[PDB]
This record gives sequence, C-alpha cells and structure tokens, in this order.
Amino acid sequence: YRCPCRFFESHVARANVKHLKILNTPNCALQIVARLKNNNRQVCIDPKLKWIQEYLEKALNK
Amino acid sequence: IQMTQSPSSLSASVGDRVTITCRASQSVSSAVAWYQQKPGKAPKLLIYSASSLYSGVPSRFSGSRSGTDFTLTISSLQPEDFATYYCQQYYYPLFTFGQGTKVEIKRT
Amino acid sequence: DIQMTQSPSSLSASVGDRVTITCRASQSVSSAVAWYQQKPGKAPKLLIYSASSLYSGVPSRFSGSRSGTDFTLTISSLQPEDFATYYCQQSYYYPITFGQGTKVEIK
Amino acid sequence: CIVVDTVMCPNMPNKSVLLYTLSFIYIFIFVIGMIANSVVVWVNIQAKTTGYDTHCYILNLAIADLWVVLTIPVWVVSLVQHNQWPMGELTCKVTHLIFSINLFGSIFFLTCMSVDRYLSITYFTNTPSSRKKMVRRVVCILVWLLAFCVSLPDTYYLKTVTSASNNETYCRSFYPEHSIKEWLIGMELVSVVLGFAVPFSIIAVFYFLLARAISASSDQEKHSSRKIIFSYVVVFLVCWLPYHVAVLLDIFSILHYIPFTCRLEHALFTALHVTQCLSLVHCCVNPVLYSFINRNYRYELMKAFI
Amino acid sequence: EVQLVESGGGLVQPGGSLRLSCAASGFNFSYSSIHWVRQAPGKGLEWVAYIYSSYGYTSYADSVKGRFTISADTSKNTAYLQMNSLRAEDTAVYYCARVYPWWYYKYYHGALDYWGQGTLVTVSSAS
Amino acid sequence: VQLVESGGGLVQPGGSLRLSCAASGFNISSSSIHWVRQAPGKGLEWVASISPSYGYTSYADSVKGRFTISADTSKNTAYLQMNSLRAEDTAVYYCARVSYWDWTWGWSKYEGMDYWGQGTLVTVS
Ligand SMILES: Cc1cc2cccnc2c(N2CCC[N@@H+](Cc3csc(N4CCC(O)CC4)n3)CC2)c1OCCCC(=O)O
Ligand SMILES: CC(C)CCC[C@@H](C)[C@H]1CC[C@H]2[C@@H]3CC=C4C[C@@H](O)CC[C@]4(C)[C@H]3CC[C@]12C
Ligand SMILES: CC(C)CCC[C@@H](C)[C@H]1CC[C@H]2[C@@H]3CC=C4C[C@@H](O)CC[C@]4(C)[C@H]3CC[C@]12C
Ligand SMILES: CC(C)CCC[C@@H](C)[C@H]1CC[C@H]2[C@@H]3CC=C4C[C@@H](O)CC[C@]4(C)[C@H]3CC[C@]12C
Ligand SMILES: CC(C)CCC[C@@H](C)[C@H]1CC[C@H]2[C@@H]3CC=C4C[C@@H](O)CC[C@]4(C)[C@H]3CC[C@]12C
Ligand SMILES: CC(C)CCC[C@@H](C)[C@H]1CC[C@H]2[C@@H]3CC=C4C[C@@H](O)CC[C@]4(C)[C@H]3CC[C@]12C
Ligand SMILES: CC(C)CCC[C@@H](C)[C@H]1CC[C@H]2[C@@H]3CC=C4C[C@@H](O)CC[C@]4(C)[C@H]3CC[C@]12C
Repeated sequence: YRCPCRFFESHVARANVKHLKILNTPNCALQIVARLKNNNRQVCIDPKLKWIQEYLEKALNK
Repeated sequence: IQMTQSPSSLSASVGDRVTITCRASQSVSSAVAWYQQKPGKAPKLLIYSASSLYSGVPSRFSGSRSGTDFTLTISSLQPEDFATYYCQQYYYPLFTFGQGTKVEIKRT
Repeated sequence: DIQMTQSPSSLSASVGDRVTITCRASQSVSSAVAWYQQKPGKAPKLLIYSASSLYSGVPSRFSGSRSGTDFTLTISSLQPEDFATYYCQQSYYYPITFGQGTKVEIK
Repeated sequence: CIVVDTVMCPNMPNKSVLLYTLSFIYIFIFVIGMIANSVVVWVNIQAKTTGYDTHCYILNLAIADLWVVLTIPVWVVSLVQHNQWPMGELTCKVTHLIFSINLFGSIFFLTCMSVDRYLSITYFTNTPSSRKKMVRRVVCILVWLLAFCVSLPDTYYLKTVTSASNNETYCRSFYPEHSIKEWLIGMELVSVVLGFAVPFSIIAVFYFLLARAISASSDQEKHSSRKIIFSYVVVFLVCWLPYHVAVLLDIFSILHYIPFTCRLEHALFTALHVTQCLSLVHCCVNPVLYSFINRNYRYELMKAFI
Repeated sequence: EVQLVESGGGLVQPGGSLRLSCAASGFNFSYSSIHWVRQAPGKGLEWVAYIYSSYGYTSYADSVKGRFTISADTSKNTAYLQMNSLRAEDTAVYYCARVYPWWYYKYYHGALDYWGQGTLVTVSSAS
Repeated sequence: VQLVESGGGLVQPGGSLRLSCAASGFNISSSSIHWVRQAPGKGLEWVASISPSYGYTSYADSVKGRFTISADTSKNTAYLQMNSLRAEDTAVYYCARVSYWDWTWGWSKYEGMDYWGQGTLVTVS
C-alpha cells in the first residue's frame, strides 16, 4: 500500500500556493499536491480545506 | 450497517426549531452525509463529511457528531424547507441510507 | 581454591599392561581438566588438555574421559617409557589446582 | 493565478514477473537458511559432550536467524497476492513482532561477536573460563532485551485495514494522525542508526584492530587468515547497504524532496523489492562464515554425522 | 454545466432483464466514481452499487450482488448498470450520481454530489 | 617456541628475589604467562598468572599480597617479584604458557600449559 502522499498539511493558505496538481492513483484515489512559493517546496494539501475542494472541483468540472 | 434515524416525522412551523438524529450501529469516522428530497425530485446533497456544508446550501442546515450520533439541525425553518431528510454513511465500501425523516407543517 | 582428589598414589603395573588413574573434583568443572606427566627431576609436559582432547604429539596410548566431575586417564600399554608421575589439573576456576600425583613404578 | 494540472498514474505493468522471481528466490533462502541454522544449533549443543568450549553468541545467532527464516512462508503468501493480507490482524501483529525481534537480535549478536573476538586476544586471555562464560550470558540477556524493546513500538500501531474503494485488505501501520511525519522519519532513523550505522561502524573498526593484532604476532598470522576478516566486513556491506539506500530514497520521495512521477513509482517499487530479497541472505550466509569455515567445526560435524 | 441522463427504464416481466445507461457530459469522467441508487415506490432511498470509471473498482449492495453488474466506458463517458432476474421487489426509481473520491486519511469521500433525474423500473406481470 | 627462566639462587629469610621468563617464538601479548612451582619432593603448585596485553593478573591464595607479576611486551618478558619470602617458599619454579589460538574462536577447547621451561631452583635458608 504505497501511494504518493502519506500525510496531509492543514496550515496552507491561498496566498501561499502557486501551482496545484491532482494525482489519480490506483491505491489512494484522488490526491492533491501543491507548490508553496514561500519556500518553493512541494506539499500534500488536505482536501478538507474550504477553498481547496471548491477550487479543484471547478478545475475538474470545467 | 444499520443507521437508525429518529423521529419518523416532525410537525414544525415556520421559524421553529427542527432537529433530526442518526445513530450508527458501528463506528464511522465522521463519514456521513445528509440529503433532502422533494416529493417528485431527486435528492440534493446538504452536508458531507459530518458538518461541512455543501457549496450552495443555505447556512441554516448544520450537522454535528458525538461519538457515533449524528444530528441535523435546521434553525428557522422556512416554507422552502419542507421535504424528507436522509442520513448516509460511507465509511465502509457499502453505503446505507437512513429511514428518512419527513417534516410536516403544523396547523390546527 | 577447589580441591581435587586423585587416587591411587602409586601403581605397580608391569610393562604392557593397562593402567587407570582417577581425579574427582569438588565442584563442577566443565571439561577443563588436564593431565600432565613429570619424569624424575624434569619439567612437566602436557599430556591431555580439555577433558579428553589428546595433546598433539603424545602417543595414542594416553586417553582421558569424563563422568560428571569424575575424570580418569588410561594408558593402554605401559611401555617402559611411561613410568613417571601424573597430575590432574583444573582451570575452570582460578586459582588452578593440581592433584596429589601418582607415581608409576615397575613391579 | 493558480494552474490546476492533473496526472493519472496507470497500473503497474510488469510487477507480476518481479513477484514471481522474488518468491522463487525466497524459497531457496528459506530452505538453505533453515537447514544451515538447524545444523549449527545441533552441533553447538552436542559438542559440549566432547569437551569443546562452544560459544553462546554463535548459538543465539543461529536461533535468531532460524526464527526469521521461519516467517518467510508468511511473507511469500502475502507477496504473491499482489501484497495483500488474507490473514487476520493477530497474525500480522505476531508475524511482525517475531520477524523484527529476531532480525534485530541477529544484527546485535554480529556486533557483539566482532567485539568479543578482539577482546579474546587482548583482554580475555588470563580470565578463567567460568568468569568469561558469565559475562557472555549477561550480554546475551541484554541483547535479547534490547531487541524486544526496539521492536515493540512499531508493532503496537500495526493494524489491518480494508481499502474503502479498492475492497482489498492490507496490513500497515496507522500512526496518530496529528503526528505521522514525526513518526515515520523517527522510526527510519532508528532502523538506520541501530541497524546499519552503529553495527557496521563497530564491526569495521574492531575487525581492523583484530587484523592488526594478528599481523603483529607470528604464530597467529601463520595459522590465521587476513582475508576472512575482510570478508566479514564486506559481506555485511553487500547485504545491508543497498537496502538502506533504497529505503532512504523512499523517505526522500515521501517528503517531496524529489519531484513525483510514474517513473519514480516504478523505479522505487522495484528497488525496494529487489533489495529486500537480497538483504535476507543474511541468514543464509551467517552459518557459512562463522561456523562452516572453521576447521574445528568441520571436523566435529563430520564426526557427529558419522 | 454538469449533466447526467438516465435511459432504459420501463416494464420488466418477472425473471426478465434490463439495462440502464447513465450518460455523463460536463466533467472529467475518468476522475469520478459513478453510483447507482434506488427508491422504492413509497419507501426511502437504497444504495445499489458504483464503479470507479478509470480503474473498475466495482462494489455491490447485499440485495443485488450476483444479479446486478456495472461497466463504465470512459471513451463514450457513460456508465451502464445491467440488471438481471428482476424479482417483483426490484420496482423502484433508479438514480445515477457521481462522486470525486478525494482521499481522506481514515476513509474516502463518498458524498454523492450531483444526482440525475431518475428512471422508473416496473416489475409486474399484467395487461 | 622456547621459554628461558633466569633467577634462582638461595636467599635469606624475609628477603626478596626477581625471576624472569623470556619467550621466543610468539608474541607474548597473545597468550597468558603462568608461573608454577614444585616443592622438594612434592606435587606441582600454582603461583601466579598474567595477561601481557592489558595487565590482568591472578595470584594463589597462599602467596596473594607477597608476589607481583609484571610483563613487558617489547622484549617478550614476564617477571615475578617475590617479597617477604618464608621457609616453605623453597621450590623449583617453572614458567609456562597457556596458548590461545585465534583460528579456533567460535569452536574452541580449554587450552592447557603446553609449553614449559626448565625452571630455576629457589632456596630460602
Ligand atoms: C519479504 C520481506 C523481506 C524483508 C527484508 C528486510 C526487511 N524487511 C522485509 C519485509 N518487511 C518489510 C516491511 C517493514 N519491515 C520492518 C522491519 C522490522 S525489523 C527491520 N530491520 C530492517 C533492517 C535493519 O538493519 C534492522 C531492522 N525492518 C517488516 C518486514 C518483508 O516482508 C514483505 C512485506 C509485505 C507485507 O508487508 O505484507
Ligand atoms: C516476543 C517473542 C514471541 C519473540 C520470540 C523470541 C524468543 C524466541 C526468544 C526470547 C528470549 C530468548 C531466549 C533468551 C535466552 C536464551 C539462553 C541461551 O543460552 C539459549 C537461547 C535462549 C533460551 C533464548 C531463545 C530464544 C528466546 C526464547
Ligand atoms: C547498538 C548495539 C548493536 C551496540 C552493542 C554493543 C556491544 C558490542 C557492547 C554493549 C555493552 C558491551 C559490554 C559492556 C561490558 C563488558 C564487560 C567487560 O569486562 C568485557 C566487555 C563487555 C562484555 C562489553 C562488550 C561489548 C558490549 C556487549
Ligand atoms: C531500545 C530503546 C532503549 C531505544 C529505542 C529508541 C527510542 C528512543 C525511539 C523509538 C521510537 C522513537 C519515537 C518515535 C516517534 C516519536 C513521536 C514524535 O512526535 C516525537 C519523538 C518520538 C517519541 C520518538 C522518540 C525516540 C523513540 C522513542
Ligand atoms: C551492492 C550490489 C551488489 C547491489 C546488487 C543489486 C543492484 C544491482 C540492484 C539494487 C536495486 C536495483 C535497481 C532498482 C531499480 C531500478 C529501476 C529500473 O527502472 C531499472 C533497474 C534498476 C536500476 C535496478 C537494477 C538493479 C539494482 C541496481
Ligand atoms: C550476498 C550475495 C552473494 C547475494 C547474491 C544474490 C543476488 C545475485 C540476487 C539477489 C536478488 C536477485 C535479483 C532479484 C530480482 C531480479 C529481477 C529479474 O527481472 C532479473 C533477476 C534479478 C535482478 C535477480 C538476480 C539475482 C539477484 C541480484
Ligand atoms: C554462501 C555464500 C552466501 C558465501 C558468499 C561469501 C563467499 C564468496 C566467501 C565466504 C568465505 C570466503 C573465503 C574465505 C577464505 C578464503 C581463503 C583465501 O586465502 C582466499 C579466499 C577465500 C577462499 C574466501 C573466498 C570468498 C569466500 C568463499
């Protein structure tokens, strides 16, 4: 049971993200991966966030 | 999993307190959902997870959770909010809807 | 130290015969008993090390054994060169304790 | 001003061949490890009736390697089924505990033997046999206790879970949600510091010292070989170096220090599995190095068998 | 913007067979899981089954296992439910809904976001 | 291998003496050096032992506190220092080696005093 994300990040705000990505995986289903421009790093976003889920749904819906 | 949903029906007026409950015979990690269906229309999702309101639902609806005991509260019922409310759990690969509660206008 | 009683103190066995010597410990020594021989007025030479492992060079006549704490040495054929004193030793506990010796004399 | 890209990872194309070959080799490891360790224990117990001063570490090491080998059938059954766990939660917990304890014990006894071999020349040379026997017994108890202590925490959190969508059951560790990164990383550090770093450092340093001491003497170097000692050190590296390199790359992938893509998924799955198979030659090679090469052991085995 | 259309309902004599088709248009069909739900006449909703479009992770309810099957065609963006051996208690209205199975640590998202408009299935033997 | 003992010579009661055992053919640091004695017309008796590597020494109960054994590894030598000698200390003292074989480490035996020396006669008048 190996999938790209093993844990979440629940302290990321909208102003601290510059590029999102949605991974579809055979094991862990839909996952998100954000690129924080404050330190240019890559994190795994928590879907529970109010803005993340709605933003991703409009990206997929379109 | 059996999801008992009390009461069988509610008699309430416009603006009065309206509460519905949903007991899970097993443990579901906040993985529930509350829907409403008009008599001749498809259900409309109202709450997911346990309390996260859907995108467009009004703010009156509010979900809660205590161990495994999920409550749906509709503060200040309006005339628009007279339908049948259903309780779902999706923690397990098999989903189960509740019996469904019907809220009816109270008169005399 | 640990006492170690060796008997008998003198063998009168003649040439070509079988000789047996015994040494009984007080406590238990785990196969750490060696047999030495000493000619009159000469340095001793190891004969058996460990309970029974024969030393590399001594004839095959000499053979040791063990039974609990009751060790024994057997010389099958008392060839005339085998008339000397024999000592039993233990190294399992320091201080190392020898036996009383056992002079072998011609009949 | 945020671009929402999407990436769908296809299924694993050619993992079936890898799992087939890995199981085919695990069978040989199991057979050979079982036979070799049983013989070592038998002769170690039965050679005390001939007068030998058999060593405790080489008996405990044989037992630990035997226990680890005993769990290979369970791993193979789980592996063939695309890494799935038909058994229950109790079986997974018990198997993990046994495997972890015995594997850690095996490595610790190797380090202890490395230290004791040098001390037996320099230090335990005028020490009565009874005293050194007592010291070895105390060390054996401590090593077993330490192995058990290290293994317990990981097995505590192990729980079998059925995927809510795949409908497939796995057995993995479910650490507390509020702190998972602090757990995973933490555990890895232990497995790399008490597993490879400290044991390898002690082994390498003390075997170098032993070789130096043997070379200084004349009788010892005439009888003893300086290539078997270097064989000990290099064998430990070949078994346990690639496995930890692969695991560390996996951890760097988890922390998103390396960009993700399907190629890394395949090339890390392959690396982990291949290196896992290699690292278990530990049990097959331990008897062949510490027991089956010794002249005394070979003669004793030939006498006992006949 | 998002449309789900169900077609295939009607009458089915006892022991018959039927095929309901749910055609979707307006979202990434390969990133969503399609669920089929029932509603008996006068009773409440009962969940039937679903399918992961891009991987075929099918799952069935207890009352339909071994009689109902699902198959998703991503090229045409349509999910089909094949119903076999309809006992007289299978009459209902069948709804097609979709989900985005977002990964949560302890479970997966399963709240049916968009529902179709239902198709009636009658299981009776009469003129 | 060969051990040579130097010393001997009669001493006065209460005096002191220093015997030396020099070994050729092996590194003295890899084996323990034992001193044994045999009184006139009596059996062998242990006296002392030393490890020339780190200096671990053991003494018999009879002579503990009067004898001191000390080794020097540069010249492969082991010395026994006898102080407060008494009348019964008259004997013949041998120096022996308890060999240790590295190639038999896992499966070894209980090695004995394979190599001895001619030993010197110590008299205490
Ligand atoms: C077949 C197999 C071989 C393995 C070889 C080496 C290590 N592991 C293996 C393994 N697993 C790996 C998982 C984590 N591992 C934790 C663990 C405990 S002790 C330990 N040592 C690592 C080296 C270190 O030097 C000392 C400590 N690592 C449990 C066992 C295996 O099983 C397959 C897993 C399938 C399933 O999970 O069903
Ligand atoms: C947690 C458990 C189930 C893991 C399995 C560990 C078992 C096999 C371990 C734990 C303690 C170990 C024992 C500890 C001490 C000794 C003394 C030694 O002279 C012989 C082996 C022996 C008797 C060990 C055999 C293996 C042993 C019993
Ligand atoms: C992390 C793990 C692998 C480290 C294990 C280190 C081992 C080799 C260490 C731990 C404690 C050490 C022992 C501590 C005390 C003594 C007493 C001494 O008179 C002889 C050496 C001896 C018996 C040591 C030998 C080496 C030893 C057993
Ligand atoms: C065998 C014994 C003596 C040593 C075993 C290593 C100990 C020190 C290791 C084992 C697992 C480790 C813990 C793993 C997880 C966590 C949670 C984190 O939020 C704080 C650190 C903490 C608590 C670690 C501290 C060190 C730890 C307890
Ligand atoms: C230390 C030595 C003896 C280790 C022997 C095992 C080596 C050869 C193993 C360890 C891990 C293996 C690699 C693991 C992953 C990949 C990625 C794959 O896309 C091509 C093969 C490749 C590159 C493997 C080749 C063989 C490999 C490098
Ligand atoms: C300690 C040393 C001597 C152990 C030697 C064992 C080596 C040769 C074993 C360990 C794991 C094995 C590999 C396991 C998996 C594969 C993948 C397969 O597609 C080609 C063979 C290959 C690459 C095997 C070749 C042999 C292999 C590398
Ligand atoms: C059974 C498998 C896993 C063992 C793998 C290690 C093998 C290759 C090791 C174990 C012992 C080693 C031998 C040990 C001693 C010697 C004597 C030396 O003068 C030449 C090399 C030689 C002959 C070694 C060759 C390599 C060797 C045979």
